[PDB]
Amino acid sequence: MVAVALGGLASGLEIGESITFKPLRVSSLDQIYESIDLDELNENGIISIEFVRNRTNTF
Amino acid sequence: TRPHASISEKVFCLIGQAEGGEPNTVYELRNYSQAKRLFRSGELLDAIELAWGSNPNYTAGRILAMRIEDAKPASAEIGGLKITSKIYGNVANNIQVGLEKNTLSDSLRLRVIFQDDRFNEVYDNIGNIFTIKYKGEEANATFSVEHDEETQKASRLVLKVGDQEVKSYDLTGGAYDYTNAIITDINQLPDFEAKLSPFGDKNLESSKLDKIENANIKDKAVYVKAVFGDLEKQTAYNGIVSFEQLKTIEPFELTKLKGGTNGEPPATWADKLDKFAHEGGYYIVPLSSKQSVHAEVASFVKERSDAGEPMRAIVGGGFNESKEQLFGRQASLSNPRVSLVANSGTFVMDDGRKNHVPAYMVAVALGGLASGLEIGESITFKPLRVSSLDQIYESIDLDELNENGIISIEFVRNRTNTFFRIVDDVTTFNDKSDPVKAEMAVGEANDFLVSELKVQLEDQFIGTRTINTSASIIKDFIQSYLGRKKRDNEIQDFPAEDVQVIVEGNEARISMTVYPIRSFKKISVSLVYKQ
Amino acid sequence: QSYLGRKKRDNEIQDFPAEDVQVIVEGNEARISMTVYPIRSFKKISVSLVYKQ
Amino acid sequence: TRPHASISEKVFCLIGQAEGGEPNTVYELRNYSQA
Amino acid sequence: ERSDAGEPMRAIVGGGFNESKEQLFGRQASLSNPRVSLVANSGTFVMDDGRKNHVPAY
Repeated sequence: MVAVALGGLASGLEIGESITFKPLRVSSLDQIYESIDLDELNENGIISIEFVRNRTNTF
Repeated sequence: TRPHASISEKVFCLIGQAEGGEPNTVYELRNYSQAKRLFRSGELLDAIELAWGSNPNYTAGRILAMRIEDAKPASAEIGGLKITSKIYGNVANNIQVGLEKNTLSDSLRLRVIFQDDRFNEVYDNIGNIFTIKYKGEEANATFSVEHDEETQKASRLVLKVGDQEVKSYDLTGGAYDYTNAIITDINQLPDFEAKLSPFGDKNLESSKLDKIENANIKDKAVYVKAVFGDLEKQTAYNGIVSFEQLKTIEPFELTKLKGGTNGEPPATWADKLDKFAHEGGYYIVPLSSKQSVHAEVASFVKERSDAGEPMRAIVGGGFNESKEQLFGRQASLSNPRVSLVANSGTFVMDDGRKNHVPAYMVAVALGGLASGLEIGESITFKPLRVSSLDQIYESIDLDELNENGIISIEFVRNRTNTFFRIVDDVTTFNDKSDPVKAEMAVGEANDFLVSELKVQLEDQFIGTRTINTSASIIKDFIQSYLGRKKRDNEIQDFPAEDVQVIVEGNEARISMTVYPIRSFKKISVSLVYKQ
Repeated sequence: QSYLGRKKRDNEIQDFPAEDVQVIVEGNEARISMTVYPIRSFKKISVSLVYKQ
Repeated sequence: TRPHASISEKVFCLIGQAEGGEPNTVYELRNYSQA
Repeated sequence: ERSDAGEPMRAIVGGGFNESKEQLFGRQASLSNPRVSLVANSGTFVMDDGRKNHVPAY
């Protein structure tokens, strides 16, 4: 269903506009992965999601 | 009378031996009434109120706390019910629960007792959902309720005059999901009547009715009971205790719950301390004592910062630990993002009791103060509001501690007043040549500024619109950002002309200079008398 | 070349060689080869912040 | 996290006793971090 | 019927004299549709008649 959400986002983007760094609007992610883990996933061609807590906001 | 009247961005973390509430789960705190509701006793309850009572002016913001224990709830299996306490720990054993029968109403009665809270409640008229009565002139009339023997859910309610069924209410599912439809339809029959129980809108799901057969109606208003569903209705969202049905429910004597446990002291902290890895706290102080805690916390903080999450820890060694011990702890703790507090003392507290306070709890107080300061504002010379300090140290001793990177507290008796002020915010990192590492406030400002610059660069450029975003544009964006920060006085000054960007392919390598806010620390006066 | 010019005007492509399109036709068949430069995305930045004074 | 953010025409020659890098090969320099 | 016909209307009702909760619940169950408000209490009105009226919940 996260892949469903990603497909709903990508279909809404402009043609040729990337989902790269776009917001996902997921509530909480059962995430094991940190920076090196994200590198391992992405280098293998596996899309990964990163939680970012900004100074005053979360996305 | 339902409508009535009755009568800081730097989030801070605490972890240690709390003696109340479910452990292994992070709690977000805003007021100590919430703390007493959950953390009944132990060092965490003191630590929270100390953080919010840290300073006359400053205070900690929302606190993230976890009880680190292997506690479990007291529980009992008796009658047809399994009884579990909501409280976690040894205290849960004091809870006593018992079922009785109210003979006047042919219904169950429940009582729960917990003397520590002075909590004592009775629940009454349990069961007795609705009555059925009959008025036809035939000799007799009866009803029956039957279950599905596998799920024990009610499947039919049947009304029988004499030997034969007049009508049956199919409770497996449909128009009769709720009992009120059954009441209305029984009332629709000319020869039958039904009336809801006067004791509240019981209004139970009809699948939770109980097995009854051949109850004679003509001379009696006979109650359908449905005791377990009424128990759930009256107690599911209430009380200290919860119930689960294994069997038949029957009265049992008032019984203590058993098995309430706190668990052993934990041998390791990583698998529980790592739960803070996304809670968003900046400062953390462990209430526990052992050096293994300091090592694991330092490793955790270092991993988080290497993962891009800024964190810093404040620590303090025991009671009256001389300089020789403190130096060994410092040598075992010399990485940055850990601050060592030398002193221990006493806190006047709202408990009335004068607490005897270890240096760990002094470090708690210092973390509560620092989280309340402005971003980049130093704890240097700020009041601590400690009552009395078990202090060996004088001026040269303070120099020895501070030069070693060990935070020290000095008692100062002014001409007419007394206060305790902390001399400096030096971190445990020894080498003073780089104040980002040596000094905590500079590091905090660096972490926040860097994180903001990271985010703004992400939004502006790692949106990946084009490679044509040449180096000069990146230079302009940098200079505008530093200009804004100078306008905000978040930085003292930056070279306008000495920012350079080189871009090749998808990569831009950037170098910049910033002048940090230069603090002013020392004064010496040579007073001379003449004439 | 007119099609690629239109697409450059629409910014659907970054650029194409104007002079390096070739066509060979024989009978009913035309074999065509062309080059197009895709939109080059920009992905990484590294900052070396230095404090002084 | 591979895509991420982390934190004059008169060309001039120098030759002499440097104490680093492979010798006997010319290097073209642009910034002293490279040096 | 009026509201289904597009005309907004609401009624206010109140049961008798000193009707206990058991009676009122039965009246409520017989009157549970919206646009009807049930008043529980009855009392007395000082009035310009001079007579103290004994006042039903109606």
